[PDB]
Amino acid sequence: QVVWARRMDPILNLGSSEDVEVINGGAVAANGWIQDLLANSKAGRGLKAFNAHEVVIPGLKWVWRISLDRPTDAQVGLVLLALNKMTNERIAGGHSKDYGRFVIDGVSLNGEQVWSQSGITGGEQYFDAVAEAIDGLSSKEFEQFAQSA
Amino acid sequence: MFVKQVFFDLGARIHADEARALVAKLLDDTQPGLVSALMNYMPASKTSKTEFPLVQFSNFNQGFALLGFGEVGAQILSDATPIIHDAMAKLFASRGQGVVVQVSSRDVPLSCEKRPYGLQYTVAKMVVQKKHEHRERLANPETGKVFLEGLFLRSLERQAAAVGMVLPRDLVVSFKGAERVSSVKLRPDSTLAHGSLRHAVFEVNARLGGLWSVGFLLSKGFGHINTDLQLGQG
RNA sequence: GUGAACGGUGGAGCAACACCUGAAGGAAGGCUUGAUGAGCGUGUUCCCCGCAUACGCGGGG
Repeated sequence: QVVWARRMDPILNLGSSEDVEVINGGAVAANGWIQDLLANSKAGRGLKAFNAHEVVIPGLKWVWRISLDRPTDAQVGLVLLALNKMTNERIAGGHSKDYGRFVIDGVSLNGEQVWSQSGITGGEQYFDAVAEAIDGLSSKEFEQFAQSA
Repeated sequence: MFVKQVFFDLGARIHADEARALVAKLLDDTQPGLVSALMNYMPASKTSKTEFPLVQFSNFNQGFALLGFGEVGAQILSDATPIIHDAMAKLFASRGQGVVVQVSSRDVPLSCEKRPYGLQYTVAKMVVQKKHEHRERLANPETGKVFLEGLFLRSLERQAAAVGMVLPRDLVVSFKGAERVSSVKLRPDSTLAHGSLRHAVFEVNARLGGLWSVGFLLSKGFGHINTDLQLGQG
């Protein structure tokens, strides 16, 4: 669906002078801004533009493939720990519009289903391996990975 | 071509002729070319032009509106809108707590096409009386119907020739009915008045696609309405 | 009647073998489709502009 979003000019919708008493100067600064907007409109970018953005419709089922090139089980456990609390994050999206929200309907580990409503059930050796690898995870490997010769 | 329509929101409604007199009184001390532009005066004297005036006042629910016809009227309104808005801002910031003046602007194109079926148009607060001969025409409906026919057709032709676009000359108009008859006074507390028609309905085979002004006292804010709202009314 | 006259540069031969364009990398941060144009006051002869050339027509407020 093409979803249309428009930005309103704020001081085009004041109405009363009680809303402008927080603006320094008062009505005079808003009137000068209105004069500048008029000089822009007769002829520097303005505000309250109208735009559209195509989005994928919600409620449909997707598919994701995460392949591994001969992994250690700590790495598989790292990917499954990402998949366990994946629901807190967003896929791409417009952050303001709360786009990219999703639930995981399933996780197939080499063809077998390991996902339930309470996260990932199964693949226990990957979780013990990543629990062993998270312990003792120091900065020293990151330092001499990022160090440039 | 195209016309321009600029609305000034003040928070309180002031009439079109009263706003005309107000911007005549307020901008008079300074900038004489600009008021000579907006009240369509002669370049040398204070007398207004006898031709079609390009910029005319209109009706706004929260203030007053200005209409600039053609490129010249649009340019005049474009150079005059910030000065008018600043004058209103200083005038209503001098007294009271002070209000904020809102603006709006529209560029409505003009178009006309001839169709082989009648079309309905209602005009509110149109002035048709100027002389004693028109009053003698108004007493008898048979000689007054043709007068309204010629007045509507000549107003349409004058506006089409003033804006700079060609109008087909085979248009057959008709005048069906009237709701009220009232009077219009150019200056308050004056004995002289002009007869005016309230909620006239007219029927013309052609269609119109913008603001069209008919009748006399067009500048004062009389006898104009948008045909774009009235075609497909709602 | 050219110190002329006459006289084959010929036969055969593989540019071919092997070689990862590849590693890493967020299209995003913000943004009311909501209005705007729809209805609301004046009660009788006062200036000025053209066609005429005044018998009158159009027309500015």
